[PDB]
Amino acid sequence: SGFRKMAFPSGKVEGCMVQVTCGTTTLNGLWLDDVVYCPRHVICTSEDMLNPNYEDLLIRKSNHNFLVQAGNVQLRVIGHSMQNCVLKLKVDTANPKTPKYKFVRIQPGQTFSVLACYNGSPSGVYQCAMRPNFTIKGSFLNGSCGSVGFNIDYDCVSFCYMHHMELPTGVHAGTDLEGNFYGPFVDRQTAQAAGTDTTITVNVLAWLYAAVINGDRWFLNRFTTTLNDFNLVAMKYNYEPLTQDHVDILGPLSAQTGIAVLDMCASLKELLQNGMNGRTILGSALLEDEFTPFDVVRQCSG
Amino acid sequence: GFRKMAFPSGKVEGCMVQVTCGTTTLNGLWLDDVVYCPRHVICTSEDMLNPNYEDLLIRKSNHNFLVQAGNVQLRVIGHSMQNCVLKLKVDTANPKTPKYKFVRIQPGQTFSVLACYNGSPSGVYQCAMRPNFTIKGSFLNGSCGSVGFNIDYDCVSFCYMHHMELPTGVHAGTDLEGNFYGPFVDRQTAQAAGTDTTITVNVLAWLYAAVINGDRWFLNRFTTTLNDFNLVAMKYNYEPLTQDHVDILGPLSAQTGIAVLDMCASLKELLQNGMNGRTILGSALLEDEFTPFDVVRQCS
Ligand SMILES: *[C@@H](O)[C@H](C[C@@H]1CCNC1=O)NC(=O)[C@H](CC(C)C)NC(=O)OCC(C)(C)Sc1cccc(Cl)c1
Ligand SMILES: [Cl-]
Repeated sequence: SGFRKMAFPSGKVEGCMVQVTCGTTTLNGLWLDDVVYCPRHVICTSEDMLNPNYEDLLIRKSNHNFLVQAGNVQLRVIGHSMQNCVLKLKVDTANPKTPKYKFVRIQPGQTFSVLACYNGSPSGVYQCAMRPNFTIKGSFLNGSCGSVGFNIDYDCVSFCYMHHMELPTGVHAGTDLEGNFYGPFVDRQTAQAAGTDTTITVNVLAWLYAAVINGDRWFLNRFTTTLNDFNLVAMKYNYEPLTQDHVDILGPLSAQTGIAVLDMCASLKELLQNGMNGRTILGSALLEDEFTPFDVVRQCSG
Repeated sequence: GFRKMAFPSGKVEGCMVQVTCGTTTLNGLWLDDVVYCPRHVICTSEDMLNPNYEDLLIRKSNHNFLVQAGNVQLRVIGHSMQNCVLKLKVDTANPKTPKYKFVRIQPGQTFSVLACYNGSPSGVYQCAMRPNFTIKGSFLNGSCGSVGFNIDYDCVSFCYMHHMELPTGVHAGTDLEGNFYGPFVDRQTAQAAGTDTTITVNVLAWLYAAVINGDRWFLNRFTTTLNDFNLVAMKYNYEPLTQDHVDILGPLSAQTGIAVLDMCASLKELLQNGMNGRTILGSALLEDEFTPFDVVRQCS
């Protein structure tokens, strides 16, 4: 309670969604300036999906085999190339709705909004976290590939995710906008599985900071720890080790509360070793790990 | 395979503007040549405790209202009040005005909120109208005039405009006719809501969602009558389940092959026993802000 998963407003991304069709296979693409980005498996027949030779499938393709549409309006394709697992289709029209944007590759633990799309039309938007096993717990059906995940910083859309697949456990995997998968997955219809997931320590710490900011601070103790000692203990509880970047992005919440990051780690260490003893934090007996330090700032101070 | 999903907010973002009167700034909704916003923008500090709004509005001029759409000021050429909403007529029509209507939602229904500050969209999330006519939102200073909405076909149904926070941290507001949901009043006083209840038909929709996604540890072989379930529900401050609700659940029942009253039997067992360590769709608590329509749209 107090916090909810808040997505970024989706309008700037909605203005960039199109559909891309090869034969009868339609998925979503992202139209920025005069380039459309989409998953390369749009060019696959199901026979060639068991294990595709993408370079060879693409040699047989011409610009005029790709049907790109913004709604019902066709955008003529004038060039094509493959970059890793994404297709780049040059089109003859620069998207007038192109926002200021960048392509970023996010780290596990970071959150982003997903604009779920089908045949080029948005259905919904929600907030996802990249798990340490490089999956997301999304909500995706057939025809959703090419949907993108993004953050907005002032004027600028940072695109971080394009959707490609669903795994047996029901979680989802995909690439950055340079076509590089997050995690060890491949865009082939061969059996693959997500590694064992772990808890996102940096986000749990952000949540404890958030609890302190709201006056819920019984779990603070008078001790500290080294980063190494904490990481070795955390791993025993299936918690991710902290990086230096994690310590850095906790900086603003550390300053707001006056609680050093390593002192908060010592408090978390005691919670892990001793449990809640029947208590709650921000209403919950469970520790939340899908709010980043930035998400906390957004909702408390923003 | 299940998330709290909001409608895409682009059609509403194209309507948000900033409205300023004196030292007060909040958001307005610009449709055609009219901007809608909470009337308490005209309020001063020395009047917020018992504001005679009709009296305060007659003392204002069109030029006291600064409306800005981005870096562009819109000229106000007229103004009226409809209940707790101020209507500012401006000289230019919003070309981004979508197909739309104003609706009043019922408790238990859900909608998306576009939280805005200074006329700029900041975040989007899904909310439910609580049975006590509050909403559990995330709203800060300056968020007033933010709107809640649903989308059907290409039509945006506006149902909520944000006015206030209660001491318990929940929120209250009006429909776009300016009528509050609940017994709340747009004066600067601490106000409390009636006792809340849990939206039972929605908890059931969410249990069906957890089945669809393979969670079924909570199912059982028992069955219950509708009335006997409702007796237990009311004891735990759950809303009673109507036969219209049973019908509304049919698709989810058919899709899973679990009779509605069988799912009621599972919910009764959870209410009486608890979850006992276990979680459903990741939660330790029963979720009641997904409607049947919500769950279906997302599992279809
Ligand atoms: C978009 O094309 C689509 C999106 C999924 C369809 C249903 N929900 C989705 O998120 N993507 C695909 O269908 C994938 C296309 C391939 C990767 C080129 N196919 C896919 O997701 O298959 C999953 C694997 C890789 C075969 S692992 C697996 C094995 C057995 C059972 C399951 Cl559920 C997954
Ligand atoms: Cl939430």
